[PDB]
Amino acid sequence: MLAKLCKTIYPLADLLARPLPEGVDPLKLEIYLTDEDFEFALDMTRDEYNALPAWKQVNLKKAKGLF
Repeated sequence: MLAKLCKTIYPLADLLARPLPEGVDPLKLEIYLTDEDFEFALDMTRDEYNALPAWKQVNLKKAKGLF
């Protein structure tokens, strides 16, 4: 568990507007959602936004209501 990092995404719904966990950071939701969640939450990818602008990428988050 220490040597390997288990990347687990939190249910977009449960966090998109529901008593979400803690691993889920509010300041930035795009860091805890996989392409699937990313696709339905931001319509982008962790590897897409990862390179795209920080504001433009955010521009979408607000559009969906994540950030």
